[PDB]
Amino acid sequence: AVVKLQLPAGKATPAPPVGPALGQHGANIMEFVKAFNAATANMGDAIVPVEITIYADRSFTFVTKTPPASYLIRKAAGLEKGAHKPGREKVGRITWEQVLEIAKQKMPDLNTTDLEAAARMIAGSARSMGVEVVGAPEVKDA
Amino acid sequence: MPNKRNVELLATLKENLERAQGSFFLVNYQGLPAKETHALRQALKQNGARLFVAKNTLIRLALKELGLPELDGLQGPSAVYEDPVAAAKTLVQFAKSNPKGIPQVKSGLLQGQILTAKDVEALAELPTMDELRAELVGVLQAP
Amino acid sequence: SRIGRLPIPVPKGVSVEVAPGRVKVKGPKGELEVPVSPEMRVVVEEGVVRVERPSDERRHKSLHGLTRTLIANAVKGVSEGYSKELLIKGIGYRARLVGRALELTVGFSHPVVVEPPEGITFEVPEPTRVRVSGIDKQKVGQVAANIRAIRKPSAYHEKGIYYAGEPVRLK
RNA sequence: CAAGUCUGGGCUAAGUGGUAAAGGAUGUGGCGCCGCGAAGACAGCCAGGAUGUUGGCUUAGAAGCAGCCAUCAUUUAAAGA
Ligand SMILES: [Mg+2]
Ligand SMILES: [Mg+2]
Ligand SMILES: [Mg+2]
Ligand SMILES: [Mg+2]
Ligand SMILES: [Mg+2]
Ligand SMILES: [Mg+2]
Repeated sequence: AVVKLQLPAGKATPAPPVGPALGQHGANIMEFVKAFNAATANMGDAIVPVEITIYADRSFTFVTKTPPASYLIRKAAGLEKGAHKPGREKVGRITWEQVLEIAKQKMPDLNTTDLEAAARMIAGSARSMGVEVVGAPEVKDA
Repeated sequence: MPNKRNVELLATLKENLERAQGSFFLVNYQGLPAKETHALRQALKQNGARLFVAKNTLIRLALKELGLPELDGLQGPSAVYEDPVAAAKTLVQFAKSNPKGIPQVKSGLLQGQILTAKDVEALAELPTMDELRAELVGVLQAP
Repeated sequence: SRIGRLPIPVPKGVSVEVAPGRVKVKGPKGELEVPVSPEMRVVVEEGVVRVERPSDERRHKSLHGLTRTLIANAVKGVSEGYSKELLIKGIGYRARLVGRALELTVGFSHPVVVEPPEGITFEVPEPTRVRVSGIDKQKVGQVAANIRAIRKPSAYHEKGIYYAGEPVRLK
């Protein structure tokens, strides 16, 4: 449906693809290049999702519920500036300390909330990137 | 004839027949337009409060198992349910009614021990007979 | 499984005669003879008409489905047997009616004057679209074929005479 | 053109007969096996097939569908970034 973005880290850029293309999209853009600009302000770039909605007429909808899947990754986790040939070298290795509860922010909506869920969800473009990282030394069944 | 493990741990796991006593049990399908109802894929980490599969597998032959008396709501057998939080909170947590949110959810069959019919209208429309039972403390005979 | 040969068709305002090698349908829109095989009893019943076959071997089965679908089709025939869209996409291209006859222009040094054969009737409401009123089925599907064949429908460009779908367009 | 339009059973629709092979083929008839199926198979058709997502790597952008690739991981009737 009605979906696109506005980014990258701070000092929002409505560039030729990122917000001047608001015509037959929502079109009240003088005061709402400013009510999103505190909803992606002072957070830091790694991905920062943008949720945008549909209407009968012209304005006023929600923003986002979580920035996962490469974000709580390349702040300090997994040292994952995960260099080209995406990496069978350990471009950076961790455990589930900067992955599992760095974001219980994940819990708004990925449909599974208890944390072997959206924790290991975001260990998808983090953990299985070549070096499937680790959640433990493999629980020791007994 | 594998009778595939799709039937084996999904043939009830003999659960909800013995789980959240296996009766009061009632109406309403294996699925229609997927937008709305919800706590679909959200009942905290499971779908312990919904179901998964298989009208032909269980309901045709599963058996009589585990009960409470007779019947009859609106109609009879084609697709059914799973929960502990029945008639009162069966409907402050799910499946509002008439038509519904999405486009008008449809049909099923029940059996508890409260003697009678439909299960939609009088029993299942956020009926607060919990907050209208401090109405009975002086009713029907008192001076 | 589930063969097109031996279901049972339909009633209600239509006739049936069974000559030994032809069935005469003759419903409200006109009549249709059906040349039919002289094997295959075609037995008529109450408001239905089944066909059974003398053996169950590969060569008798193919003839069975055919002669069912051949009759059934003549029964929807004598009730709303017409069809066939012909949306005329492309720029200079416009069809129009004159007489009982269709005259369409799809970019030659002349318009092409089709005339309708019997049991066929031309309609061009909204002249980038032209429908074929037909009783038969197969004469209908033919005259629509022929009409379409006059212009392309390329294949590099959305101009020509189109049935339905198909943006094909190679580049 | 002398003597069977002889008698029973089945095959072939090519005028094969009245021919030339590797090789091919839902021609056709017959004998087998094996897979899946009335706790419901194969056709169809009815319904749904995602999110965070843009996967990362490259990048006016590839956001499955320009790609070289880690192609995840939950979830779940069921859905491959
Ligand atoms: Mg002689
Ligand atoms: Mg003879
Ligand atoms: Mg010859
Ligand atoms: Mg020859
Ligand atoms: Mg050979
Ligand atoms: Mg064969």
